[PDB]
Amino acid sequence: TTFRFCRDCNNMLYPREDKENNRLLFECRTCSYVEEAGSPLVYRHELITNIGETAGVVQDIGSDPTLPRSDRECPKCHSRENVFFQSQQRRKDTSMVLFFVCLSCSHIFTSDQKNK
Amino acid sequence: LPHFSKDDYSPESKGFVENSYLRGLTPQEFFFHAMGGREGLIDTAVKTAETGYIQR
Amino acid sequence: EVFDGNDIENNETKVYEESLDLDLERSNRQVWLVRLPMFLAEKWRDRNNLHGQELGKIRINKDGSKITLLLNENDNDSIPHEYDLELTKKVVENEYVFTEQNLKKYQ
Amino acid sequence: YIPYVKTIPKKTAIVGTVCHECQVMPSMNDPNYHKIVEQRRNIVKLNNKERITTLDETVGVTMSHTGMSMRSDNSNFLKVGREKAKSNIKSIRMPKKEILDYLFKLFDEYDYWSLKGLKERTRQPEAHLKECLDKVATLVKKGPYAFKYTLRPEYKKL
Amino acid sequence: SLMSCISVGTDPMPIITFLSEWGMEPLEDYVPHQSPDATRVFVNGVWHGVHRNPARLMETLRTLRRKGDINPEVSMIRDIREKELKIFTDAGRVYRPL
Amino acid sequence: DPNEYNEFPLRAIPKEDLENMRTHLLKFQSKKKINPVTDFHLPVRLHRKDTRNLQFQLTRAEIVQRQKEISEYKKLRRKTRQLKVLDENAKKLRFEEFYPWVMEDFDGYNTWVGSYEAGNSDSYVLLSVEDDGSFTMIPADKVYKFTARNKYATLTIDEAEKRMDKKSGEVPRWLMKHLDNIGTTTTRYDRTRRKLKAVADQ
Amino acid sequence: EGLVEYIDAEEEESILIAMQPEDLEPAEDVDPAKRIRVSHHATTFTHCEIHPSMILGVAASIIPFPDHNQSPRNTYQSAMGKQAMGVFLTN
Amino acid sequence: KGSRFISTLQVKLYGREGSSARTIKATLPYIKQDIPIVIIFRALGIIPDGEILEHICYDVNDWQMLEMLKPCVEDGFVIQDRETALDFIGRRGTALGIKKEKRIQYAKDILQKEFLPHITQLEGFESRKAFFLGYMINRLLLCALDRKDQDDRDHFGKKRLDLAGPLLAQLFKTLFKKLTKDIFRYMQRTVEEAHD
Ligand SMILES: [Zn+2]
Ligand SMILES: [Zn+2]
Repeated sequence: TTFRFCRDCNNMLYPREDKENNRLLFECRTCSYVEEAGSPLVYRHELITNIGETAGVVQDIGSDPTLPRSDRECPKCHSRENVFFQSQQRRKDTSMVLFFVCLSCSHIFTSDQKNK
Repeated sequence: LPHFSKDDYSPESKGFVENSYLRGLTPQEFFFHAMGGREGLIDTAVKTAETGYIQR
Repeated sequence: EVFDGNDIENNETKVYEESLDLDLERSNRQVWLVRLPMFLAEKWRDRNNLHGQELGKIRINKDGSKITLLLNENDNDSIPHEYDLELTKKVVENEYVFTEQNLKKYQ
Repeated sequence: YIPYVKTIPKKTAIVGTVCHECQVMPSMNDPNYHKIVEQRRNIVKLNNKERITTLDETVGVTMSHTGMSMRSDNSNFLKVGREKAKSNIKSIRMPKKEILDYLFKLFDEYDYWSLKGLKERTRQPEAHLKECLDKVATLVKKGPYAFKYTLRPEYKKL
Repeated sequence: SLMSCISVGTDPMPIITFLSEWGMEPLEDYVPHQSPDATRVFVNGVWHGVHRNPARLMETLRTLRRKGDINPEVSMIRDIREKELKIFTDAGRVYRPL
Repeated sequence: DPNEYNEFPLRAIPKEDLENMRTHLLKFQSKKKINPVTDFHLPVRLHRKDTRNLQFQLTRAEIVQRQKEISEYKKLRRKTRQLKVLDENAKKLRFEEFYPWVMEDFDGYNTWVGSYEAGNSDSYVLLSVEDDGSFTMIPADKVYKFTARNKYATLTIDEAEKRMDKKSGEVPRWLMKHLDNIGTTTTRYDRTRRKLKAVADQ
Repeated sequence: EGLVEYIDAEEEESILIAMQPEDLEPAEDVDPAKRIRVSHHATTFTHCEIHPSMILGVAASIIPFPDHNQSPRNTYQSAMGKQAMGVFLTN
Repeated sequence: KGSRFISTLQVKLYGREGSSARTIKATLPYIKQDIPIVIIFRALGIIPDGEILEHICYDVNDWQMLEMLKPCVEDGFVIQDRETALDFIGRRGTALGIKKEKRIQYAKDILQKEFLPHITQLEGFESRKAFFLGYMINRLLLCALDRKDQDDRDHFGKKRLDLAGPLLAQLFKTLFKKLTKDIFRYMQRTVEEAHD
């Protein structure tokens, strides 16, 4: 939804319905600082979520000795060495799909076949 | 166990003892069987008191 | 100097000979906020030392704004005399340097 | 508005502006950088606290000063009992007219006096001073100056 | 167990000072937006600040413990997933040698 | 060594000009640039004072206005007690920082309240650039966090509590816009502006 | 000398430990009487166990071949060894 | 290295998952009511909201946790000053012997000497305490978003064993506290009644 803040007192902005132009304006509730909203979306509430599956991936994820090793094909540099792990979200209904991270180019590629 | 890699779902990684008692247990299998026996002892200890309660 | 606030009786003119206004004419001076290791802070913050003597030279290489220190030998020999002044911000916002001075309660 | 905010005035002056967040790193190529590394290793090696001290002498020698002992205390610390018991008040029966004139003089000096202040002012025995008080004066019972002897209204005019 | 020992606990203050003298930025002047990859540094459960290059710090600390400059009972843990460097010093921790 | 740079020598400050003055560190907190030479209404006043019961204190412009107008108008003892142990330095800090640093401009447009920071105030030193490009070393002692106060017409607490009580309904989204349209509990700068324009019109 | 290291349960969370040096460390016909050894097919170990039998306590170290027993029997023997009879002290 | 007192700080997420008005309230010691978070961060000198959820959220792309902390900043919205927050948290102080103007100093004492006391006891350390509280809330919301599971209470690393050292330490601490109290009582008596 990409919350945006006031540039004066660093408070979050709030939408307004106005009959002057019927356009989406976001206002600061403290110092009356106003701008146009760049998107009609003002609220999103996602129930089933794929965000957090690739969470925790860093530049030195290959330095972890506890992560298992595999020999899958990395389709950006064609490397035969990588680490892998399951989806990092801890929902009871997430799958066993693996997220292979190549160590040569830090490319994250999965093993899901229906999505591919 | 810290002797396995992360996200290992192999039978030996999650408590399948393939050796018999005659051939002896690998230490991971030994610890897993100790966990199972500990569960059995705890269940016996709670079940005796609870069933005596129910019987009285 | 404990004193009553919001004095509209203009008693501050009689009991304080110095002006209460902040002095701003040194605000245009450029200051470098420098963080020191423990030994350098110990020799650069002791009150039994620092009698105004020079401590070193600052080499500012203009090729890539690389700033290095060339300390004098007046302090020690076991410590290094060349140091690298790393910068994480070339422009520091909303940060100034100010001093405090006690007022004159007499006359 | 309220004309009281408790402001402590002090002379203040801006003495410059900072534009560079500077930090000092020791140079790797300096020969004395290894002295700094060894110094930091000595810092993380040294201990700030020492061990306890074990008395290696005979235990009875240590216990001789303890509790049930010959060695009476020779310290003067907090000996308020001996230094407050050395002040003794001794006085005799001075004749009645002199002490009543003294009481009248003190009543003229200030009308209300307690027992202790009057006794330390006149240096007289408590029984005789009490007799000379209730002969010619009385103490307040329920007033704001209660438990203080004041002159009678009959003698107040003089 | 037979080989398990229990830490008696040492002072964490030398460790905190050592961290502060090796690029562990103090928590007072840390901004997450300008340092999004910074690894939080915990000493006995106290967040003391962040470090930009946690791997070099961890290998330095491990070499120091292995050479005995740090007390061997001091346990240092780098969890790479959420970028935390936890260092434990207090007593009561059961450890075993490996 | 060839001199392809500008090697300015570094000198220390004497110890004679360090006693009876303390060189602290200023630090504002705003996403925009704050500059007292431009953004502040001169004269600017900085003193350590009580911040208790703000929005009721008039700034120096209205103070000298009131001074001018009144110049025109006039012309059993408990014996022993426990004494808890406390270190001298922290006691001095607590008594000193019992009142915060508050710096304001003349009209009260920019009121900044200081907060003490002790995290790394001891490891910091100042290298002021001299008039000839040289550097003077000043050992900094304290660092103060300065925050602007009552810039967007902040309010009191009793109204906030009665809005947070559940006897009333949902709090409206644009309440202080309506209140500023009414004209109640404005900024200190606007409150000084109303009195200044009332006095100056006569 | 950095040859052995003290590891607690937090530090166990971020390391990989081998059972035996002669088995799991070097890069990889078998006796049918021996138990099946899995080599874990991965060589990124940071530590190795000193000896796996050292996971037992004092009482369980008395049991001969405790890996060939049902675990509750080992627990019973561990509890029973305190009731054994023998010399407890030489004095 | 202090009074060896144990203070429990609970950061609790009110409202169920099906509920939409999910606000976070923290259980401060010596305070009757559970204070919302934003009031506490403003009481720690972090007045503007942006730095508050900067202390909460370290990844600007993690929009979901920002969404679910939006009702918290909406709830702690009427308070926009540090001193107002200080009065608001000090008015439910469990003292009932403090006046109007001493509420601020009382709440400052509450937040300094026993709010996260394992970090520091001194003043001028509100920034690190605020960062740690933001870290606590970040862990709470990571568990609420199921990015991380709840903490295992049976994990042996999270456990300590009090041996003869620590046990005799706390016992001797209690006994020496009592002995110092007795010495002070004896001193007070021998001054007030003066029998040496
Ligand atoms: Zn605004
Ligand atoms: Zn690749």
